[PDB]
Amino acid sequence: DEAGITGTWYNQLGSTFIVTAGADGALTGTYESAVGNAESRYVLTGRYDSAPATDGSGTALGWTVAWKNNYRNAHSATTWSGQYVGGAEARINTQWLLTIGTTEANAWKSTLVGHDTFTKVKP
Amino acid sequence: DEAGITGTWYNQLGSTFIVTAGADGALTGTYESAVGNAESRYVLTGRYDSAPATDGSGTALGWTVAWKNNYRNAHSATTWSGQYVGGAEARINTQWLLTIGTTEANAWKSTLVGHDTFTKVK
Amino acid sequence: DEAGITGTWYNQLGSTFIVTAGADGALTGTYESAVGNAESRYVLTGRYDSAPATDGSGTALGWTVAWKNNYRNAHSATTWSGQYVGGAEARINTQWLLTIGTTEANAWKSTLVGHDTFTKVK
Amino acid sequence: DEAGITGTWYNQLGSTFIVTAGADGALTGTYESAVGNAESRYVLTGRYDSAPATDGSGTALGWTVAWKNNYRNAHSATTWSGQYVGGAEARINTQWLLTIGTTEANAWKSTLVGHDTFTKVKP
Repeated sequence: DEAGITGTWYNQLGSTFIVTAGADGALTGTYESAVGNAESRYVLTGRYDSAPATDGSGTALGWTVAWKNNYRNAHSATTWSGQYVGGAEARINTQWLLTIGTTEANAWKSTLVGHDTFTKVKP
Repeated sequence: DEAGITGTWYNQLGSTFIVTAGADGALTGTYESAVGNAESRYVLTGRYDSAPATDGSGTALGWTVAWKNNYRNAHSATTWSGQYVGGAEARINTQWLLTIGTTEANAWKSTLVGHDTFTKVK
Repeated sequence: DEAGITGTWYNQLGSTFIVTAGADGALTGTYESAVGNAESRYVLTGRYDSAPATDGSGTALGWTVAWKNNYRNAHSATTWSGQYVGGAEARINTQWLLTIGTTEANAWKSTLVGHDTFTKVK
Repeated sequence: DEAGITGTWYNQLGSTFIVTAGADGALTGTYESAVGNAESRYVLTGRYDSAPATDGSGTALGWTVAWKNNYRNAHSATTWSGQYVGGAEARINTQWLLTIGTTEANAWKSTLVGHDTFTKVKP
């Protein structure tokens, strides 16, 4: 699913995820958030299962964005963990954790959790 | 804190995280898991904030391991999201998500959540 | 929102959530899951914000089911944390944590995470 | 485990959880948070597995606090999901979700995630 995963994806917020899957399990590309303390594109890197099960299971993957580029530094990072489901209406279904750099005193409110669904159609 | 993050880290479960932090915000390295359908080292990649706040805040970072190597394939991937906190007893405090490739029917039970704390001494 | 929350709700999986919101902030009722190791209705209890904000914000709430009843015991419990959003197509949008009783050795794989959206129809 | 769970628990933050485990699987009591937009005690309700496994497994449980009492209203709720481990140093190991009421546009940033360990002794 290297070619299936490679492409331009959008989530339900209208964020843009441009990714290349390599033969070796690498994900590389750019992420542009339509919300939050974010402007323009950010580097992403991650991993996917390059030899997945043949039983109709999805392809396990994940990636990270640290929210620093030449325009903005939000002192935060998001990881997405999910699976690619090919076929009719290909979608990447994810859960994510967004951690913000905090003091020790504030560490209890440092991490947001959510869920993003990506498809190749911009909504 | 490129130097602060670069090196060898251990979690509460006896897993080993070996990481280099690049100047550009890259993380790259290897993870060895002491539990689950894992054996030997796995490639990790991630990102960190290479210019953090200067108010005592931690440094945000994250990484991914897909649980495939030359020996095993667990058809799953973990992401760690967290922050590095420097000082005499340096720590990386994380939460993680572990997704297993599932059918659409079983997707509701595809993702585990937990927390790992990494220190520079076991 | 006592009135808007009280009633029968359905999620995307086919599960049924039957709840009463008290004036005091209580949620009480029964949950019927369409998946997993579950049969018939389970007791649920939770709390909601009985005096929400009036700026168009949702109403925070949460509840717990322990997966024991007179048919099954799956030795597990789920909590849903979310918000009620009123209007034409009312919705309760939630994330959930499902913990299974484990030995200390298996506690890293004790907790699933997911998300459920509940509507008044389906 | 009714006797084991019933009582006062303290987390790493110094918050105080006072709970009664009913014979039927009910949890009722009060929560006082040492952090956040919290003052004094708040009602909690939850459930636990009242017929657990006898293989050395923990006892699954969960509870909810809505952060409104007579004194304050933070327009939020937390749920804790976890398990009770009995013994001389008994523990409740939890993960929690804290949801704040938001507009639909800000719903992506409505939910914090964390972990609390509760013991019988002040930390």
